[PDB]
Amino acid sequence: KYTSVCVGREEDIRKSERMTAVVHDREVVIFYHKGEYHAMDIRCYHSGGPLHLGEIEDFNGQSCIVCPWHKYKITLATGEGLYQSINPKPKWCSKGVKQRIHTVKVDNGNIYVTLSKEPFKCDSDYYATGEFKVIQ
Ligand code: FES
Repeated sequence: KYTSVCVGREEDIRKSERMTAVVHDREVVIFYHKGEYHAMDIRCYHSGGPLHLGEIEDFNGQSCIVCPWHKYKITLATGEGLYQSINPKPKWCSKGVKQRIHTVKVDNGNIYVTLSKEPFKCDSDYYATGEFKVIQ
């Protein structure tokens, strides 16, 4: 189950700058930002919050989705949890890929999503499949 699902129209996403889709039983959010498309698992790796309801902002020169529940910052391009480490000048830090990023292509003004296999495991996978509870 790893080839293109057409998730909709280029025109339909440019307006709102985000849309959700179900791709081979995996629910994803697609963001269109600064002329680029980014797809990831819809439920936040931290506790399962609705990333499609978060705000997009730049931190350390990287575009991030901010989960609306506990304001975790996830890079659009790599699914990295980002934070500043402060010693009571703040420095930006990562814990690697937390949020599974899928592949997006446009062709003929259609948005196509392909589920990713890389990396082998993401913290968001727990909230992406089967039996779970979500915590706010
Ligand atoms: S569930 Fe997203 S930051 Fe806690």
